[PDB]
Amino acid sequence: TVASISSGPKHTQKVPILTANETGATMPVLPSDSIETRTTYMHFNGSETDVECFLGRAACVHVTEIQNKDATGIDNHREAKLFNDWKINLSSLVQLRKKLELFTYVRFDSEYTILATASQPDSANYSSNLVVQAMYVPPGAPNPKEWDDYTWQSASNPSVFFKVGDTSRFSVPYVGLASAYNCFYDGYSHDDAETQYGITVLNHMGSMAFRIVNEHDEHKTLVKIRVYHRAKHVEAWIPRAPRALPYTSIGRTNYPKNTEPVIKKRKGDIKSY
Amino acid sequence: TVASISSGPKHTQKVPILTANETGATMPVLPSDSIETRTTYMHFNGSETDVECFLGRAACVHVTEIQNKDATGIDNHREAKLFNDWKINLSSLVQLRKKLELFTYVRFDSEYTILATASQPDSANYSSNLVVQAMYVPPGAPNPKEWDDYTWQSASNPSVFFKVGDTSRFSVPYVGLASAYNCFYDGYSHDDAETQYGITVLNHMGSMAFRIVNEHDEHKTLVKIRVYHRAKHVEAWIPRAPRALPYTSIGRTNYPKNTEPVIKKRKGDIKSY
Amino acid sequence: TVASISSGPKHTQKVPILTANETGATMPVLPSDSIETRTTYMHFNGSETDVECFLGR
Amino acid sequence: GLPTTTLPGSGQFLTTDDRQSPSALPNYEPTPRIHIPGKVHNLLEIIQVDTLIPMNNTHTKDEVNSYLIPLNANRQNEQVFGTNLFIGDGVFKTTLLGEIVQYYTHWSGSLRFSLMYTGPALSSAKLILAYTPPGARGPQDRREAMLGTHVVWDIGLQSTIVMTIPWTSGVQFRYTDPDTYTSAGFLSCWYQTSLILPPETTGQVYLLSFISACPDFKLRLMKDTQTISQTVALTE
Amino acid sequence: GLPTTTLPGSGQFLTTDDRQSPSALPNYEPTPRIHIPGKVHNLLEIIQVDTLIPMNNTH
Amino acid sequence: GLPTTTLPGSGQFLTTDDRQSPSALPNYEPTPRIHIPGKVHNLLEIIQVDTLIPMNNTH
Amino acid sequence: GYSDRVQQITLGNSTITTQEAANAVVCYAEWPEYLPDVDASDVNKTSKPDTSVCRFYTLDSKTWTTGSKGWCWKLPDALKDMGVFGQNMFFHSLGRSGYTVHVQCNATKFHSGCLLVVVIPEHQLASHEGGNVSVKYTFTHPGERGIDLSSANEVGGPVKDVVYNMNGTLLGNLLIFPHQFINLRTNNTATIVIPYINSVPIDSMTRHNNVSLMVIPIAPLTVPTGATPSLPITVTIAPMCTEFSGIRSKSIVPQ
Amino acid sequence: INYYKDAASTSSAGQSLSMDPSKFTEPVKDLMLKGAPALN
Amino acid sequence: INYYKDAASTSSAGQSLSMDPSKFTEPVKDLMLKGAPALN
Amino acid sequence: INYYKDAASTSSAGQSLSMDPSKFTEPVKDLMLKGAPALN
Ligand SMILES: Cc1cc(CCCCCOc2c(Cl)cc(C3=NCCO3)cc2Cl)on1
Ligand SMILES: Cc1cc(CCCCCOc2c(Cl)cc(C3=NCCO3)cc2Cl)on1
Repeated sequence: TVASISSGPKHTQKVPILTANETGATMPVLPSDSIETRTTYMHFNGSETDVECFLGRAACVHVTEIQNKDATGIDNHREAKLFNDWKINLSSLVQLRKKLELFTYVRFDSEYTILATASQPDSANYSSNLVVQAMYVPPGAPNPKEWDDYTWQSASNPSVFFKVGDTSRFSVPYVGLASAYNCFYDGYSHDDAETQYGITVLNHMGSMAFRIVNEHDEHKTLVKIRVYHRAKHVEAWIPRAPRALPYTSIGRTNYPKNTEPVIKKRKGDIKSY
Repeated sequence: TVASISSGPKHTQKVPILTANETGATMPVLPSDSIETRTTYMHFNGSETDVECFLGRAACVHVTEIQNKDATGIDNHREAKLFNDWKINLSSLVQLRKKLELFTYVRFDSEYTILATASQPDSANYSSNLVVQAMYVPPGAPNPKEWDDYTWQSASNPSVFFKVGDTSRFSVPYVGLASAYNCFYDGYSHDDAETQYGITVLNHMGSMAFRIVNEHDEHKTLVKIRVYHRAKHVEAWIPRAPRALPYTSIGRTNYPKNTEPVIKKRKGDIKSY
Repeated sequence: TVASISSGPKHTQKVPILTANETGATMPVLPSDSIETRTTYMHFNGSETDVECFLGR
Repeated sequence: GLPTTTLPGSGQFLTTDDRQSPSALPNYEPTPRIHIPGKVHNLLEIIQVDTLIPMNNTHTKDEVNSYLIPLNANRQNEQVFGTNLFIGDGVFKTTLLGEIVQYYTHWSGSLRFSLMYTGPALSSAKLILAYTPPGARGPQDRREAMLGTHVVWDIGLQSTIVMTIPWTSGVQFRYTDPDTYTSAGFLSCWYQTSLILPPETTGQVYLLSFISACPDFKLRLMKDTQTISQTVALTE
Repeated sequence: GLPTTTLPGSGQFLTTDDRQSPSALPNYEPTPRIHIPGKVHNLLEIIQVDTLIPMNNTH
Repeated sequence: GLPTTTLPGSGQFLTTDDRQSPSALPNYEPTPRIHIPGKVHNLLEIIQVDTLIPMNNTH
Repeated sequence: GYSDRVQQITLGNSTITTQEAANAVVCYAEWPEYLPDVDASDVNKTSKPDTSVCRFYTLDSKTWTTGSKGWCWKLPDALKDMGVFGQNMFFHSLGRSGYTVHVQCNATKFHSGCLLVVVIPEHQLASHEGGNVSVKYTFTHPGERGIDLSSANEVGGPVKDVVYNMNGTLLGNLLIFPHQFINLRTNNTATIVIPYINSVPIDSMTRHNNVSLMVIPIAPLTVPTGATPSLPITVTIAPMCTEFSGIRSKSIVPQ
Repeated sequence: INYYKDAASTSSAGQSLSMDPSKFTEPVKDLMLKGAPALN
Repeated sequence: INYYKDAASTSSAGQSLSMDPSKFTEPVKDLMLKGAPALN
Repeated sequence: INYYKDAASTSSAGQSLSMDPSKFTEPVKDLMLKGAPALN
């Protein structure tokens, strides 16, 4: 492939460099339309800018935490982090968010990796070996109330059991309702006068729930869960302007008030170098 | 495959929507018999509603517990949970039970996964590493009396040895006496006037027995066993009405007295939306 | 493989059920030598009684 | 010795994975299968059989009576019953259809709603059933109702009428647990002319109503049902 | 039983590796794709559209 | 190095499984078999020989 | 001029005519047939009394009144005493059978009411006590009398609550079982042909009933003005393709 | 590839792709045609 | 070699090697030739 | 596939499928036919 062809002096009536940008086109002008060039080859394919590659590496999408401790006398397991949940969403963390929001609709399978590490902030004789249980409560499913409920039975709910310190991994098809995931949605659930606005109304795919299978030892053990997400088989439509201001909420476009100028002011003139 | 064909106005003597339900049939009426439709395709196969898929994921069927402790002076190992047993049955937990009872007779191979985690509720210097031994005492076999009996020799009894925190897995053919497992049985063992009633008399396939191989350390260690069961190679006959009331017993159909209305009462009229 | 063949009434001079055990043999008598039977198949091979299986765990 | 590397996920137990395992009972021979009528292969086979809907939900303890929709002689213009179409909740919820839908997260497809009339043979009636697609309110009078999917039913020799709720939707799947964006409409029924009883006859007559799914139907993404739970393991 | 040896790196999680995984939802059927104008395949496709430069940065 | 994943059950010992193992005595030559009357192949062969029943159990 | 409506069933030495039928149901779309060899296990030749057992027995009549809750019969129990069918039953170790069930209820064009006639394979009943109380033998072997769902709880008997099918499932879903309605305005009989359904090729006829036939009023009976407020319901049932095997001494069963 | 000798040890079965609701939805003895009168 | 049955479980996709910026860079209704005048 | 060199290291043997009880059930010198008299 040639990156530049050889081109010499020109004295024409045919001027490729004068255009009318009002038309909305970006005319494909090249170095050889306005200087004299020599042949050179590309030596490159643009492999690593493919959208599959761009969205295809694992990104941290969520960090939660649960603890193993005596539940005796706990009136609210959920509240004691005897077990937590993550109401599946990819808008939490902004690193992967900005990347995704470069497009309007996106379609992909997900591969999740879940790393779990334990901490024992206060005096323990040892490090126990705990087994985590991650179960996906599809919307319209009995939500775990306790840490050893009947829900954890998950007889129809896909669940994975792995050891703390270890990692769990699996992949999920694209479980979108539509033909693709809406990165943006300028509409509402229904024609109400108070109903929410955005995608937060469209992206209601239940939540994930973690818990430690093991009973309690004499000390307490903090287990912190990190969920990583990798898109595989990516398809993206309609590019948009990149995010400039900071994010404030999962699912709304809102930016913070009295934010700071995002364009760097010159130290000098327009004329400055 | 078409999900709907195109159909237009009708003014006939041939009315597919008038039927006689007294006959016991559900006549196969479609949208296109009563409105004007356009062609649309199915795009779907009904893969995930196959009975193999429906009964084919692991469900928790049993949680038991045994402990490792000094048996010195224990007059009844079984009673000290020096070792326990599970009198194999799939009616214990109701999550997988309701699913199975959607059919009358069911035939399948079983794949068991056994997760074992340890707990040390009171002061230990460390976490020991225990090895569990799960042996299936077929009915008419010497039942373990102690925790280091001659029975544990299991020279003809299939047994598996795995580490606590780890998982054990294997699969078993369908060991039913008949051509299929009876989900229901409206009969008795014999023509007696006091003999039990149900399947609890039909499903007598012995019990499973767990124990910790390791001797006792200075502290005590609680090991809690969870048995998961996955049906593979499923065959199901005669669908029945789903279970509406709560369950009270393994193997009988009995529901609790002064149960609550299972049909949600309207907040409003018959006419209400 | 048939487990039992069909067999009907008998009024013979040929009695397979009378033997002399003093000989040391176990004569291969079947249900169909003394009652009327219907055909049935074995559906079974005797796999799990092979000595390799019996001593092999 | 062949060199290997283990990946993330090694040793995990995923209740939904499907792999081979050693048989604990090597060489065992299962009982022969004999023939049994009734084999089921897909849950899609059974949700096409219709079952009764406790439409008359207005009672206070479960009773045979909540299956009966009453009809009054001589009323004109008025409304017989109304319900939204959240097949995973409300009237639908205990029906076989409702009961299976609840094992899945998403559904799509047409529904078949039929009414069988049980009044004396010498009576007569004309009813209108109307399906209102998502976007409008439950109709408030027949005029409103008759502008959407509807069937004038003439009660005759042929005892049942089968109304289809054709799949009307932007999004190709709806959630089985009630959700707004994903909502499916309303179903109402009104007198078209009115029920008329013969002489020597009196009182209320009832309609029985059934629901089953058209062959159109799709259910996906299995999950656990809110319809069953427990607090301690059961014993014998 | 086939003899194996595990190499350095076993058990690591590299966010950039690309391998197979079990599907949590065996047999599930995704929604059909419909046509949508605008598909992007390479970031190289979009950086050829011109956009305005805040050249007058002096504010 | 070929990528692998280990499944649930790894490391378990099931007394009924049937796999290959290294021989501790590589290259050893067993004694030749000679003929011996009486070989049994199936327990089904022997349960067809009749034996006496202590029917008069009353002692 | 054949209508779905008129029918004749002749079986043995007995015939039934209905002039107001609503087709007939054949459970699971299969018609009763004898036991094939490929499915056989017991080596005994079986006995097929044919026409002496495969005829129509009419059980004693019931009375539908405005307060009726429904009735339940078990098979082969209901026939335990009918002619030679019953003798064969007590005298062989094993037996097998399919049936034609014909439920009859006629009224006039001024009555209203609708019965559900359903056959439930393996209908294991529940104890009204809850817990794991069993249902004694006698209680699940009512004989030709059947069980009257509007009778009182008894001790050791089953629960008789209709909206729960006597087992923890809702009346509304019984429609998944082969069934037919009798709607006075349409119908006057219900006919169901039952093939033999079991997990074994042949079984005991006394320790296990393999179907319960259930007749349940759903739309209450409403008679014309100053009519007597009740109608009789009659059940006639015929064993079909019956086979008995393992003859001997004659079973003795509780009570 | 099966690594094991017994059939019980193989993975899940593969979709019936059988599907025939008529034993449940139309178990009537005389065939009913949609469009023709239910009761003649 | 796929070891798994479902398509979601396969590794990353492979390069589009599609690449056609004209839907974005030249969505004009009447075709513009470089070198010819923009507005005639 | 055997991974090992020695025969002892291979898995269990496979069913004789030999089966001949006559060495045990009928070791008589002169052949006895069922149905013919035992002692002539
Ligand atoms: C846009 C966009 C895309 C997504 C991803 C939605 C996630 C779908 C559900 O994914 C899971 C499934 Cl199918 C299973 C499990 C799981 N099974 C066993 C343990 O976890 C977890 C998740 Cl997040 O969210 N917003
Ligand atoms: C219905 C129905 C089906 C079942 C399942 C019965 C289980 C049969 C026996 O299964 C086992 C076998 Cl064959 C072996 C082992 C075992 N071998 C080594 C460790 O455990 C465990 C079980 Cl549950 O119960 N009710």
